[PDB]
Amino acid sequence: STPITGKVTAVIGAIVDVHFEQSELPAILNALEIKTPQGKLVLEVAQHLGENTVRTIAMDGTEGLVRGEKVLDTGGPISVPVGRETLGRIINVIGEPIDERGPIKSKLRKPIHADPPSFAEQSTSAEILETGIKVVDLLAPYARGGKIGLFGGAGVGKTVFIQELINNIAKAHGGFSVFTGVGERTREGNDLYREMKETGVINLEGESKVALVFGQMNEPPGARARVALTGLTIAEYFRDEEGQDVLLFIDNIFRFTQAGSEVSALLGRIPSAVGYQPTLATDMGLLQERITTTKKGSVTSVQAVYVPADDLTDPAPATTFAHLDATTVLSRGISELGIYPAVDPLDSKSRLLDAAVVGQEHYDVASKVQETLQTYKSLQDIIAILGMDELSEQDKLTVERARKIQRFLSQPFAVAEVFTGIPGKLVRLKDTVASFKAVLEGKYDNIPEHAFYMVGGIEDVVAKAEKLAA
Amino acid sequence: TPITGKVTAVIGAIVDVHFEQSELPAILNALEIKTPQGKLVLEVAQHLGENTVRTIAMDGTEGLVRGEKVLDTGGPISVPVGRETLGRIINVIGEPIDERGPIKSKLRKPIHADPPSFAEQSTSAEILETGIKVVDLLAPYARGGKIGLFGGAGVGKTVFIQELINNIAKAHGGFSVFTGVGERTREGNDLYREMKETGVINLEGESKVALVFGQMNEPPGARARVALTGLTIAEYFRDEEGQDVLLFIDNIFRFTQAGSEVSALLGRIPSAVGYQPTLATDMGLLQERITTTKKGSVTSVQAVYVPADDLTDPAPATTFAHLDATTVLSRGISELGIYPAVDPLDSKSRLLDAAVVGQEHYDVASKVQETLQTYKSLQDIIAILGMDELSEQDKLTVERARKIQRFLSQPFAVAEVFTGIPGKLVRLKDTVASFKAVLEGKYDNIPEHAFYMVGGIEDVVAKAEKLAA
Amino acid sequence: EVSSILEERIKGVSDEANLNETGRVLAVGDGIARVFGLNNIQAEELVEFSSGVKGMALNLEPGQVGIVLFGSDRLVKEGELVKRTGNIVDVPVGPGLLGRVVDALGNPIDGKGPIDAAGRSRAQVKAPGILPRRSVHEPVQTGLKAVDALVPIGRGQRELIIGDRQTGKTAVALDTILNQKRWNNGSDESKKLYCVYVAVGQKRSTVAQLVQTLEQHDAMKYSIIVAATASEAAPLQYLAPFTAASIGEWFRDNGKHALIVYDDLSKQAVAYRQLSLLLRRPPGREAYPGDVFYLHSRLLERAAKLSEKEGSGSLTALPVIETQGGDVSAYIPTNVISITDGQIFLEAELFYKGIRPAINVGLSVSRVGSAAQVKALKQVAGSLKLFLAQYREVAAFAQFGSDLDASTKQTLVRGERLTQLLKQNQYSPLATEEQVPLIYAGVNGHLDGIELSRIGEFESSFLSYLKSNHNELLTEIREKGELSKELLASLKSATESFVAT
Amino acid sequence: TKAQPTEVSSILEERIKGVSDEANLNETGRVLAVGDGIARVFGLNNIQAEELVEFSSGVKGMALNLEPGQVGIVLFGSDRLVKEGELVKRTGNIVDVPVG
Amino acid sequence: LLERAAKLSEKEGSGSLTALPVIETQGGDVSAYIPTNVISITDGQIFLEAELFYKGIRPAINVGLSVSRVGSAAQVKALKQVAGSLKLFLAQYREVAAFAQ
Amino acid sequence: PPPVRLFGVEGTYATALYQAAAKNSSIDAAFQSLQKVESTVKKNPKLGHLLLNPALSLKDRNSVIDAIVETHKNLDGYVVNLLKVLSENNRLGCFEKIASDFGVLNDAHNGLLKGTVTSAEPLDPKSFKRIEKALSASKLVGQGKSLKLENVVKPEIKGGLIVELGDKTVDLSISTKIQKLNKVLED
Amino acid sequence: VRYEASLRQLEQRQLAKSVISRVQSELGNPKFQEKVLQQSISEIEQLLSK
Repeated sequence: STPITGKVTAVIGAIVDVHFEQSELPAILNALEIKTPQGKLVLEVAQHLGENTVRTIAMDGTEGLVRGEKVLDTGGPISVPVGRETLGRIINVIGEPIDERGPIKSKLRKPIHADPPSFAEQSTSAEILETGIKVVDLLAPYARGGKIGLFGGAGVGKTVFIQELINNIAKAHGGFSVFTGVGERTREGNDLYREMKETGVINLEGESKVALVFGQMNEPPGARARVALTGLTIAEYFRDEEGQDVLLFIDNIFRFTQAGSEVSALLGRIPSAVGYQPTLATDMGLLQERITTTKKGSVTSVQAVYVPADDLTDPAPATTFAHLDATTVLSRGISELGIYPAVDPLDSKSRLLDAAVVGQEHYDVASKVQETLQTYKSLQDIIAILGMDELSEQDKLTVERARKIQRFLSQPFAVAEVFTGIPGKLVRLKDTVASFKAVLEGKYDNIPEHAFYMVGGIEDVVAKAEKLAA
Repeated sequence: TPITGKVTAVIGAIVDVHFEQSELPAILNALEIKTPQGKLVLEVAQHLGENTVRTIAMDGTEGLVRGEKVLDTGGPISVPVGRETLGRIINVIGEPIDERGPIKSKLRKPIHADPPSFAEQSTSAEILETGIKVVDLLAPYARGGKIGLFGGAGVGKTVFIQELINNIAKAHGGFSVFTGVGERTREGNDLYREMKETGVINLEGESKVALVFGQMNEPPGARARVALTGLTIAEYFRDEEGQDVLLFIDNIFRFTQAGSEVSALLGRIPSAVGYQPTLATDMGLLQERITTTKKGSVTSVQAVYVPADDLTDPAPATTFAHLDATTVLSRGISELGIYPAVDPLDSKSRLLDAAVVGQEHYDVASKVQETLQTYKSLQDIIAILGMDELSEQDKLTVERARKIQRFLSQPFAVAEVFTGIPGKLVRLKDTVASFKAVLEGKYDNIPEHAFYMVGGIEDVVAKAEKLAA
Repeated sequence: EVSSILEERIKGVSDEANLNETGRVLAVGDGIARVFGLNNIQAEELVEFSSGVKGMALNLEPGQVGIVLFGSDRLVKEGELVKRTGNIVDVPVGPGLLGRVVDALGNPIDGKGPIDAAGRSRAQVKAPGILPRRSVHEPVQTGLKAVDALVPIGRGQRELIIGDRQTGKTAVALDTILNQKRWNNGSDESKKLYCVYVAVGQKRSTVAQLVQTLEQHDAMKYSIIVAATASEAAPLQYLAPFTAASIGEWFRDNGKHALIVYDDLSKQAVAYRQLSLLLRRPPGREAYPGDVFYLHSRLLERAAKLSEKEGSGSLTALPVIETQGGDVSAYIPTNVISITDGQIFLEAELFYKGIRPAINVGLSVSRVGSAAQVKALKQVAGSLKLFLAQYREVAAFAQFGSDLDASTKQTLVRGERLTQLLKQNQYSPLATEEQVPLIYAGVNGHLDGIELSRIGEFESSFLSYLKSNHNELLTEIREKGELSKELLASLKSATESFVAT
Repeated sequence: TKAQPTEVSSILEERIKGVSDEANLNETGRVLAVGDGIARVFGLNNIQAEELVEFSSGVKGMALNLEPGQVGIVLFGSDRLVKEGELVKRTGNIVDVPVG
Repeated sequence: LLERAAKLSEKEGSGSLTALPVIETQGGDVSAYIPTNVISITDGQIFLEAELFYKGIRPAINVGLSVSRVGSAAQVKALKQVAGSLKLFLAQYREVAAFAQ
Repeated sequence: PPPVRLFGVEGTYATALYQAAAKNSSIDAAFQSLQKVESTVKKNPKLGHLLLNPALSLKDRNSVIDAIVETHKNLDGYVVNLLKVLSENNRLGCFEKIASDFGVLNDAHNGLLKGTVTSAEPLDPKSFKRIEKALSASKLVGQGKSLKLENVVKPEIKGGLIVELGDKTVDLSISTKIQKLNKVLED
Repeated sequence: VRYEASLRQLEQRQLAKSVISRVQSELGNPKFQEKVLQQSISEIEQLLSK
């Protein structure tokens, strides 16, 4: 209903309580505005405390707030703007441009809260998406209508991996995208914004094919949580009202988990296991189900995930591991060994791997590859203790193919012309299947291990062999 | 009227008063209930409002009638200090428990002091000799230094401090301090007697040692302000006089322990493990009231009691930052039979560098640290495989490390009884040599068992002849 | 006169006008209070105690407003009035804090010359946007060969130095400030560094040697030290990073460049623990309150690189975490790690192995990439990383008297010689022109002929020989920071010439 | 002295006005305060433990805690549309599912 | 409790109260909180091994963890003279029987 | 409705009491009567100092309540029912409390702005009239609100005086200045 | 030398107590009554100025 005036009673930090007029209250999830020195503070009603006093979360700083300061009721939820003018704007939690290219101008706006789509709509993935990187393609493909999850450790080149995807998958596959950054850092904001300017995907002459929602970790915990909602709501607008296909991207979604744990304690919620939120289960489930393919568009999320202190059975990574269709793990070790992709080729499971969906050849090759690496790792104890020359002829051949597969999993990346300097080359899904098969068969065990390093398909590997020879 | 009150509560040994007028009390003041059992001393530490203080109790609260009268002294707890204050034992309530009669009062000063300034600093830059080999080589003392001691107080940690008292205090410090929080009362009588025997305390007149012990009989709050009392005696020597100071402490972990005990009652919410939520600030105040000034340098030797031998707990841990040097003592080296029980890979000093103790001292010490650590890595392989199933270079290192390790034991004058081997001290200057020689293979001919319980470098050689015959 | 100065004090007490609020003190102790009254208060504001204590106010409640005392509680007493300044907490920033030690309020505590102020600044200053941000620019070196090659830092970037207490933690940081000498002296004010060092929970004797050491090397003509010792009040210890940040921001704002060292954030959390538990905020894991992350996260992002319309300004930050117990799976380490670009893990064992100050090269990463270092120095260290990884794997095989082969023992020897070369020295940083030769030498296998003991003997002599003849090569590496075809051939011939001894 | 969660200012002025209770608390309930999906009702005096309740919002609950000053309903659904001062009918049927 | 037990002087009549505080260990325990609290108060330990007692050696004392630091006269002279430096000797013996194989 | 929310716990009652009594326009009556029935509990020196704090059941206390309203019939119907509410929850120690708050609420309605003008020593009566005049003239009391001056003697105020009312204060004491000075002495 | 510099500080504390002393004197006399009157009339003057 119509505006109300409440006067603040306690500022403790992010939680700020208001004491509205009797017999007349704003509802749960409404938006209250308090005019503040630096923007307009929007308060999300998240509890009622009884006696006509609410308890709300700030989304802008809690510096210099008077307790007794008039609080207008807009009369509703937090509503950001959605549209085709969302493309190229840099949007933030309270829903306004911070790049000053003008507000998103549309007849339609939407609330940040929404209910996950109904069962009748739901659609499953069955097509196999092509990434254009050899490790991803053979041993863990993507599924278009996927909720891929980029779990990874420290020093893996997190930004690097995801930046490669945008170079390849994004231009090739139609539809718009929304790139949403949850608790990002100012190094990463500039580097991501710069990389998409190079590729002509951000047009400051045109409209962009991507939209951005950059909320940084220098904003209150409250805000960091609900930035995620703003970016998802735009993807919903693309999928439904325009009908568009979305290759959604979120970064880093451990940051959502961490943020959520913070406002939990403050709101009165008692601490649960390993210092994370109790309401873990339910916030993630609501977030994830919204991300799906319907009877309109098709949304394929690729979500960065950070595995604290390289343990992924810790309650934030491990819960998320289930909710994400197509997991990968990037690991400290493989980066150091000199191989970029940093992705572990062994721990990386998709929701579709079967032979009557990926294809019969694709399945039989990848069934071999997994076995070859798993043998070498098993053999490591024998090699380590007793000696390496006391292993059998079959074991040495398996070890030699395994080293070759490990260094024929090196692909260069265009966004690693910094990190490395060797420029990225795209290779097809089909081509990868074929290229990998030749190696197992033993027809290319004449090629040096290093003549498999950062090249394309088979053609480049044979040529590169000749090159080291010279 | 005088600020009188009534006893609203007696929750633990943390008594609560309620003043019957609205006249202003103040914090770090003292209040006295005249009880039929001696006197009772209380100290205001919080004001909770509605004319109700909450008080630390320095004396036993047993047998306490509630609604029984209090009076406000009007000011802080005041010790008596002096220069002839020496040769008596002082408790937190001012009195003697050694019964040598009234102390010389000249200046009586608050046990609560405002920490001196950063503009007055006379940092340690002159070395001191301890006369232990392990100590001199790896982590030598300094004058103004703050040394720490880790371990139990029954496994040889206490025996360690006795040696230190025997060497450092009979030939340095003109007026010297011993302060003991939760100090074992009969053992306290032993320290007093040994001090008398070596003629350091002569009656209750001029003496170059004073002592403060607050027994572990006393309830946790009383123990907490022992520490403070002792430091006030240390500061008079620091300020007025220019004469040499010392401090010996057994244990300031017991100050920390006492804080955890009081914490619940006062009105604080305990942080994890059990240690106070006010640990950094409370720790901070005593250790900035042990600090070098241009009014005099203050060499300190401190002891920390380690509960369950976990050093990873915040009370032992937060000390190191406030330290210059350590010589950590542990149960493991105690089992191995190495007395002193000091870890040789767990010692550190701020006097360790290649121009403070000079290049040669350093070079020797570095090599010793590499050798023992190499041996420590190879514990698995040696026991599970062998030493001939290990490379010839690492075997040399390993063979060397058993000799250097064994040599580190120094039978003491206060463990001479137990061992049956008369007490030893190995010089700083000798030490550099002793260890340097073994490193060059100049003494890797003679038994590991000859390196067990010897004094200097010549004795290692000489016992080799004793055991062989 | 003593009398003349007394006369002034007396004339400077008396008189004052209306008070926005009043309230009478009730609960108070530990240097934390709550007063009853006080209804024109807003967050972060300062209220003047009539004790003569100043305390800002951090918990607002419609009962008793919770004001954090900067003083003692022995002068606060139950019944007194407190009067609101009407002005939020601020620190003098100017050209006059440099060459001085200052406490967290920003006075000298060493009684050096006057604080010249050009302005006042605020504790919370919202961290830059992405529009005025710019790409990484200007290599910052510490003068430690492993740090520079492998985990190279840039100015406007964060990499976290983590590891167990007093394993050389202080020497790491002191080496960094010392290498900024080459630049401080050399022209261009946006190449000069004015470093701001922050000390939380540290004892005075340590700070007082430390400053002495900087004066000896003539680095205390730009060093500013912000201090809040362990004894001094818990709100000043929490407040200490955020006002140090502002002494840095002035440098970033003017276009000038600077480096801010935050040692340690971990004791800062304990001062804040005390504060938070007595204003009744409920804690999460290990009694650290859930808004701890929020503290470090806002802070570190105020050092970040700016654009050319703002003068190419960068404040750079180097946070320091001393782990109180060891383990980096602890709460405080997970929270700083997420915010920062790097780890520069230091190790206890490696201290004893003879690397002092000791750095582990494998639990340290830089996601900042290789172009935050000298261009010349990237090229030479190009396979330095790769060689080291290869060593680590082969060494693991080597244990247990395992049968070795000729292929592997090339690697193992190769790796052994490099580590001995690398080993740091206490309190001595080095200049990049003379780091570029040694790494080259190691990489092209001219150091893989030379015996382990004589790694050092070669290192000293090789550098020495170059000063006499090849002073042209050093000059070019300094001047162009990139390496020419012609310049490499000569450098390569120079190495081939000296190999024995 | 002690603080009840039934010390609510609308509720108190009604008792002061010489109005008695137990006419709008029979089965009949009114939400006092709703937070975290945990509406707390004053009323429900004929309710069965574990019995199903329907709010005015369109939301369903069950009543795990019956405490004298308030009833801690656990909401099955939305928190968004539920607010203070809404009627909560008593189904008169304990939590049940079709079987067949 | 413990400081109520202790030898006294002539004044109080020379009387003593001998106290052996007896701790219930789960196969030896002295690296946990409860034992360590008793150790810092006591003058020493009488550590006796589980394995040895059980395999019918009584007494069965490990003297790497058995110390007392006031015990310099607290034995009849007869049992000190004959038992001359045997306490050093069996603290060489464990070390000898480790590497004698 | 309440006009403003004042007081913490046991003010929820006082709030509620004013808003019930507000609908008739007789709070002044209610409150006066409450002073007179509260005082006759006090002039019950046994069981009216010895039954403020819980000591007997809800029911005996309730019957103590019934007996208090049968002996004093003027109390107003809001305050005869408020007592019932307090007795059933079984409290009487924070009985003076609701009473005190209810007075502040009432005197905001009367438009009195109660004030203490503490001094070091009792001032003259002329000094009083002049403070009342001046304080009206000063913009701290805009007018519309009728100031009262209450003299207090506090020898803890060492010299000077403090004028206090509402949220507006002028501290023109000597005592504070001495405290500030004593700290400042360095030379 | 130490003591000599200590004596410079000491004279300042000797005069510091004259200030404390002088307060007891001010408040011992009915200058305590007369200046309290002065404080009431300053407040009046101040009250016209706000």
